[PDB]
Amino acid sequence: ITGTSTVGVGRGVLGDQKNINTTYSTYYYLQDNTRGNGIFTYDAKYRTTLPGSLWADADNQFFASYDAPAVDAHYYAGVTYDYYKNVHNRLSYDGNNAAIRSSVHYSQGYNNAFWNGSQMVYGDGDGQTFIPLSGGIDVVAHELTHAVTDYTAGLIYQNESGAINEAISDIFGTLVEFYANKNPDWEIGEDVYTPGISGDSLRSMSDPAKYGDPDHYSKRYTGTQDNGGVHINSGIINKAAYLISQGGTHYGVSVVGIGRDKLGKIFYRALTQYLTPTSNFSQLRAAAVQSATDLYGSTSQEVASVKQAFDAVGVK
Ligand SMILES: [Ca+2]
Ligand SMILES: [Ca+2]
Ligand SMILES: [Ca+2]
Ligand SMILES: [Ca+2]
Ligand SMILES: [Zn+2]
Repeated sequence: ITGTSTVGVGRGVLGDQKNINTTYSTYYYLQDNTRGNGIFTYDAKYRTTLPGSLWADADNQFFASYDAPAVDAHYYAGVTYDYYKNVHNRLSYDGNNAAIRSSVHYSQGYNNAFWNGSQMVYGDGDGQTFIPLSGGIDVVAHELTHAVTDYTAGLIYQNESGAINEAISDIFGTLVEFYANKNPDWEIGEDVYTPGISGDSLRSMSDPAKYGDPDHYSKRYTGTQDNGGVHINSGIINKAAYLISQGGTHYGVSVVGIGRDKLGKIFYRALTQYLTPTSNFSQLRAAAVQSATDLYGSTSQEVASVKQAFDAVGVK
């Protein structure tokens, strides 16, 4: 909408106070004019018609319980925007400052969030398995990263290219988490998962096996469920990514960690310059080695660490 940029205040899903960029025109809308061609957040009002209505508030204060998922979807989209712009010089998900649109209050007791080709969509959870999913910055950035992938490599959402697609989202989801520096970890979804149980999550990058996911190629899932295991076999790549960043010894193979920023630069370069819609795991390894070469040189520690990491997860 047309109006004037203002700054509202509210509380997110976890009860934390934050400022948000809004737009005034009779009401105050969740429309952030400070990033690209705008960040826009919508109310799906418990239904599944999208995007729903642009979020409007009478007083620019967003402390109602119903407000909290909107507050975080809006805020964490901006954090994710900032990550990609400041760290990777990428302007929004298409690289040309496309408007980032999100809808919250999607459906009833909906235990999931997703990018639907055009926008972000967040359920409120059923309150047992999940609370509103926009509460999790890694969830927000994971899903926004699918838009980035769709506009770059375009990894098909099935089998190995699909699992790479998933891993890429968990990797940058995690790096955004660290970027914001609020209780960062290498697990996914912990902030909005099972409010009655502490210490768990949907997935773990550092030990995928903690939630039944493979951490080696020889353990990969090869059935037809989950589009050929995209959220399962992602563990193998996530493991490799963890090892490149933090290092360790996995099934006897030692990896010297190079840190998150370099992991981020190598995988960003791989995603945007070498990967393709049908890339398999072995092709990901080569893209990663080639990217670290570009960035650090053939003889760098960095290149060596990348090869060690993929060796460690059985990917040649
Ligand atoms: Ca209000
Ligand atoms: Ca965390
Ligand atoms: Ca996390
Ligand atoms: Ca939990
Ligand atoms: Zn995903």
